[PDB]
Amino acid sequence: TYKYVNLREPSMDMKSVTDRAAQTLLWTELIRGLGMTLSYLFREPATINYPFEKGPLSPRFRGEHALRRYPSGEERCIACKLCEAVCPAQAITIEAEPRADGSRRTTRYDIDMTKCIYCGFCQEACPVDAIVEGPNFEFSTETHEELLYNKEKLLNNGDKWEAEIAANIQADYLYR
Amino acid sequence: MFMINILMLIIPILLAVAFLTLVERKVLGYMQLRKGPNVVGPYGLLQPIADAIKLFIKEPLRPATSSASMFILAPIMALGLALTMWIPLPMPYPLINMNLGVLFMLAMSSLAVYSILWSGWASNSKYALIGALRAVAQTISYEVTLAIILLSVLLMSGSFTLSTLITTQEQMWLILPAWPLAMMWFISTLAETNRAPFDLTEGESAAGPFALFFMAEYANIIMMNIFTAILFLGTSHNPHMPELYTINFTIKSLLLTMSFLWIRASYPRFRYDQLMHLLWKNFLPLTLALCMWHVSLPILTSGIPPQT
Amino acid sequence: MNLMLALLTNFTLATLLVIIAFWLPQLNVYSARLPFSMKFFLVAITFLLFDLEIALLLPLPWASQTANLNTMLTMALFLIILLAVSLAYEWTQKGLEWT
Amino acid sequence: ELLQVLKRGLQQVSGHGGLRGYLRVLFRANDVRVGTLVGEDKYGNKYYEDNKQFFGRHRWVIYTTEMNGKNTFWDVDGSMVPPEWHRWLHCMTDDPPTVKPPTARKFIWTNHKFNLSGTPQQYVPYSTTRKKIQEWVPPSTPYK
Amino acid sequence: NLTLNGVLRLVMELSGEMVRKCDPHIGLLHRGTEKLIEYKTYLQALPYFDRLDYVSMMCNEQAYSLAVEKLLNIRPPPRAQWIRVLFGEITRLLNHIMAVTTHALDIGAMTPFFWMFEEREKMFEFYERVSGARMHAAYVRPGGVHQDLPLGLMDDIYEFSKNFSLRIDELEEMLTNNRIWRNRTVDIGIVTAEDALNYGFSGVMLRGSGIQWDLRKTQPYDVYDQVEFDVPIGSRGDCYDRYLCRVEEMRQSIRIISQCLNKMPPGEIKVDDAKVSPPKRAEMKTSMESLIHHFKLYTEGYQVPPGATYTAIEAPKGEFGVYLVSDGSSRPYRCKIKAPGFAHLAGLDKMSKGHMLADVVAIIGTQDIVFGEVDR
Amino acid sequence: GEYVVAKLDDLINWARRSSLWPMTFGLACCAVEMMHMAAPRYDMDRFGVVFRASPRQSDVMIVAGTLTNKMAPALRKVYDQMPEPRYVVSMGSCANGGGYYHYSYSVVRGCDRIVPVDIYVPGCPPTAEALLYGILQLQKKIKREKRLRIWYRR
Amino acid sequence: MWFEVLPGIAVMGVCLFIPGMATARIHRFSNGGKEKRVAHYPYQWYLMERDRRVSGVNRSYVSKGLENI
Ligand SMILES: CCCCCCCCCCCCCCCCCC(=O)OC[C@H](COP(=O)(O)OCCN)OC(=O)CCCCCCCCCCCCCCCCC
Ligand SMILES: CCCCCCCCCCCCO[C@@H]1O[C@H](CO)[C@@H](O[C@H]2O[C@H](CO)[C@@H](O)[C@H](O)[C@H]2O)[C@H](O)[C@H]1O
Ligand SMILES: N=C(N)NC(=N)NCCc1ccc(I)c(Cl)c1
Ligand code: SF4
Ligand code: SF4
Ligand code: SF4
Repeated sequence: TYKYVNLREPSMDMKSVTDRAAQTLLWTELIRGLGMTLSYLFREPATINYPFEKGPLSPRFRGEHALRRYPSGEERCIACKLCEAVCPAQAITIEAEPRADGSRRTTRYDIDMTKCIYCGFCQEACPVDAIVEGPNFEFSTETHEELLYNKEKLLNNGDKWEAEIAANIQADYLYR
Repeated sequence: MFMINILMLIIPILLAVAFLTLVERKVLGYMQLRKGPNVVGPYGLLQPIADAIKLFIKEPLRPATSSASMFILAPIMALGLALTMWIPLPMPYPLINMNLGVLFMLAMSSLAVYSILWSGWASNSKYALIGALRAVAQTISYEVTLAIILLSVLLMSGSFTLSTLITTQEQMWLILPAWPLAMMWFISTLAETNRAPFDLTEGESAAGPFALFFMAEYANIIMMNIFTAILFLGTSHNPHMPELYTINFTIKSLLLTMSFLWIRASYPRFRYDQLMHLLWKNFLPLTLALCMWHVSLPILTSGIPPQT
Repeated sequence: MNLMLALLTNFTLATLLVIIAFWLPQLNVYSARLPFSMKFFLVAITFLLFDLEIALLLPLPWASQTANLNTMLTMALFLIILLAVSLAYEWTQKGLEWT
Repeated sequence: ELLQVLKRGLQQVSGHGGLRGYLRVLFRANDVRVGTLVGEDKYGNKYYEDNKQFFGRHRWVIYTTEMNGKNTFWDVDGSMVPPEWHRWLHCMTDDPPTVKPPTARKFIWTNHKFNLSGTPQQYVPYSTTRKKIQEWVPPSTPYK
Repeated sequence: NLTLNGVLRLVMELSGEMVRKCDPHIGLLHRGTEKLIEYKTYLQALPYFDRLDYVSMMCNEQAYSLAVEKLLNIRPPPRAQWIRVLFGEITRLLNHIMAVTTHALDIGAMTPFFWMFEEREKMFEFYERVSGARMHAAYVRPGGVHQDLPLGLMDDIYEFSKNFSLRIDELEEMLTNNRIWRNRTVDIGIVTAEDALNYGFSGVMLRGSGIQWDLRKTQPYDVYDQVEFDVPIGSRGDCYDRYLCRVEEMRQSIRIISQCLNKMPPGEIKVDDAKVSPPKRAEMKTSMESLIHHFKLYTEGYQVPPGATYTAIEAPKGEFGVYLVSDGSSRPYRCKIKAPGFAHLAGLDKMSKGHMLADVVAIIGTQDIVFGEVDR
Repeated sequence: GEYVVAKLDDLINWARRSSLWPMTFGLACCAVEMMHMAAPRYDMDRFGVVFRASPRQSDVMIVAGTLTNKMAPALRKVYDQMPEPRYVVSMGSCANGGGYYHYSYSVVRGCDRIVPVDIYVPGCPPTAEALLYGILQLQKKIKREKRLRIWYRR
Repeated sequence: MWFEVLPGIAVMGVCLFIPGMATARIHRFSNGGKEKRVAHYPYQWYLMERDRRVSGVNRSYVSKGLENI
């Protein structure tokens, strides 16, 4: 099924020809355009008062990464390297060894935040909810080096943001 | 005393231009469902001061010019001529009462194109000289209808004295007998000042020098709209309460100036050849026919105005 | 004197603003034929010739005071018609085209 | 109706505690609306709501004038909002931490920090692994 | 003849005002996407498609997903298909808003851009709510979609849809009958029906010239055969008719979105085949088979039977397709991306003959060129 | 005397951060989100950040998208024509460090190989709000500048 | 809201009101509280120069009535 957008024959009766002449000389359709912009002048603007007001977001939002813990404080990450394998940008670098107590843990967990595409595949791939993309999006820096996160930085992000991260996971895990 | 009077005209013009930039940004903002400047000072009231200071401490990075003399000359001519356009304006009394004030403004406005031409020479760039010549062609073309339209209106007024336009409109605005002329006049002023939808210099295409060209151009915008108000929306003058004239006259000028912003927000831009056709093939034929009509009309109605 | 004072002030102030614009503490220690259409030349010449006819028309507000109104109106309309005729000539001769 | 509009304007001066408090929020936040106080965090940020405003303007924060020893009277920052209120302010949830407080953990930061880029507390990356290859150390005594 | 000299480098020959030759120099956004994809698993390569026509993100995702599903010999579940058509048409609204209003803004009409980008912002919220990203959602995947719609999303899509046609009307009030807009677009860039076909045009570049062709009708995919809508057809093959077709396509997109909301079925959102689509997280953490399959899908990825396919959809800018070659492993052997703008921009020189410099801006606008897909 | 120099720094710093006129290289995806920063919801113009400025009246270059080797010389030329003071904001992973095309033969691995960078906005793309946060962070950086204080102490 | 555009409009309006107000009041100050005489034609200039002589103080705006007859 199709329709024509612009297949119409103007009427040539004198009343219609004069209607088009008045439009040409009196600029009526240009005046009509002025009315539309005028009506906007008196509409409430859509602007919000950032940073005192924030654009709405959902619990699924993919922001700054963080490494999480169990309630006891033990790290959730077990150095399985599934995040590193799936990472589309190879932004994750991991090294691991047995911890002093024999636990399977990482000794390096880096995310190059300037390679990362913030795709969330790492947190999908993680079997223990260790690596997540948190809700923070306000972490711009003055130097490139500050965006090369190591494990200490990522653990600190998890301790900094866990209160919000846990609630967001609580609201969305039944969709996963 | 006269020196005080000159300064009480020059300085308020520069401040009016500075805050026109704020008003344009905020008026355009609200027609675009946004706010425009509202952080730098309350309701953006310090935004023009911030812009002015910023522009004047910016690096005056000019690449080598063809000629230093014309590089300085172009903005001096632009700003000097712009301030000169204001001295015969009756508001209700003029700084200088000229018997031929209307002819004086036409003469001074015809020199404004030199600043454009000299900028092209001083740019030391082939491509910038072509843009300057395209701008000159647009300007002089629309000078033709502005002159003829003004002549037609003066045939109902009787003289080149600007203050006589006040007397002519004591009973009635000239927009009523001359709304066909006012229409073409108003569009011609937009094309004359390179205002949208005629802002082809910007479409086709620093520091203090840039700020000075900008100030001169925005002073011309306000002045053209003051002249439109005087020419077509005559304010009644009470000699014992001149401030009443000034209040009403100013309001009309602000609304006319704000309509320039309104029109900018509403329309796309003309193609260069299409605005040349708008004048040579549309405005000029009507302007010539209406000039003939307005020569004949006072005679056939026995409505010739007094010569003084 | 008043007008000369006005003109001097306007252009003197313009000169001052332009020079202070060019000067400020920066705190730093370290002839031929343009490839341009003949049409644009023809716009300028056309403007010039029309501008000369507008000069002849400017006296019209004063001329309307004459007692020889019959002659005045005939010559006023004559000048405008011939101005219209030259516009018609340019138009038909493709002189107002850009292609 | 114009008169009613003006009285609403005047009620904003009183709703903000007088002329000085009205001017403080006008110059600090460029906004003089009066909303319902939803709560306050330990850093002094105040959180407001007005559900008659359109979505996005119905919740806002008036930042504290001092946080972690930093004068923030004029220098406010979106990173100053602690995570518990971050969820509410961005409309990731409906109810504030005063109504549904976050689950407490011993390792969670008790003191929120804002963006520290450009200060002596900025993050500096480094390798977290130990040296891999151990060099042979020659004997201290002579014997050639 | 004076010679002048995403981002584009146009080398033009002008005789006065007339364009005598137009030689686009592209590659300023060439990022070797097709080579990069050869080092990725099929899932790992999906986010590259968001970044091609980066205004029509989930339509690129759909094209890639359909191609992989074809080689896999599987099909996504019906609810995933309805979501994919729903967000395909929302994406067409996102593209057409960008195409029309930036086309308008480029020639001086700057105000519609601001009104309609508040609408774009609200549609960015729909992407963020299903996927957590405002743009590069990576939401549509081989096998279906990543996650089910959150509760309350469809209600908000209804609220947005209920008011949108009025926004289109306000746009038309500003442009459709404006004599300046018509002067800039009518009889500009006329392309004949036979030239459009031989030059490899697609989409509105074809329909503007009267050719009755739309892949959603002639070669339907997902559940497009189950929704009703009209194909706008031009009569003059110029910029103004292509502008009208795009505006009318936005109206038909709202028409399709209305049916998708009402006809959304229940059920799962990705194919119930854990050798292709990963199991649910709860299953991954309880069932041995599910954990194995989760482990292998997120490391090696699924293997795709050897073969080649050219698969195309009706993307907002025209026919968008992939020639995808599988060698039997879990990484594609070759992925050629057919961008509709590649052929369209190749015809700028033909379209701009006999026009003036300022018309070249209009013709580039009517083609709808994003250099992410042109350069890849 | 040092009191005078401190207040002139405040004045010129206030003027420069209150009137930031950006030039955007809309190279790719990230250009879309800067358009949304100009759009009504965030309205960058309300901060004094004009929507579009010519390179020669610009104060800050925003590199919004992937910088290829073919484009890198053109970007450097535009930076070299910016009047001073001038700042560079790198927006998005591609401009920050190459991002998803980091290992490509045709991509510059971060625009900081070509120009100096003042602010790095992370994200692929950063949200319009994240970009606005970076712009406001650049304003605070300008507020810290002490050009006259240091000049007076040479 | 749109009425936040008014403060900038008010400032510009005040700026454009000063020239007309200043000129009118400076004229009254300089012409004995009256309108400045307009002399566009030689006849009006001749009377203005005659007024200067009659005034007795060399100011054309100082008027002499029947008291001087
Ligand atoms: C008793 C008998 C008495 C005898 C005298 C009778 C005289 C009355 C009859 C004469 C009426 C004529 C009206 C004169 C106005 C000029 C008309 C005109 O020129 O319109 C044509 C022009 C081009 O029109 P176009 O569609 O391109 O086609 C024509 C060429 N093919 O169209 C244009 O000019 C378009 C302009 C484009 C710019 C648009 C921006 C302005 C829009 C808002 C303007 C609002 C009006 C301002 C009012 C003045 C304010 C002071
Ligand atoms: C409207 C009245 C305003 C009155 C305000 C008076 C304040 C006077 C103090 C001016 C301080 C200017 O500060 C200085 O400005 C110039 C503008 O090019 C900048 O630029 C200058 O330094 C840079 C290097 O640093 C050079 O490459 C450049 O060629 C030079 O112009 C400086 O980087 C900035 O430090
Ligand atoms: N054109 C606008 N309306 N503003 C704008 N976007 N740029 C111009 C801003 C400007 C220029 C010169 C001066 I002096 C001042 Cl005070 C302000
Ligand atoms: S978000 Fe995507 S690109 Fe970034 S680290 Fe995780 S998997 Fe890699
Ligand atoms: S973060 Fe998760 S997926 Fe990555 S290595 Fe640790 S446990 Fe494995
Ligand atoms: S950083 Fe992300 S959104 Fe920006 S250009 Fe690169 S791929 Fe596109």
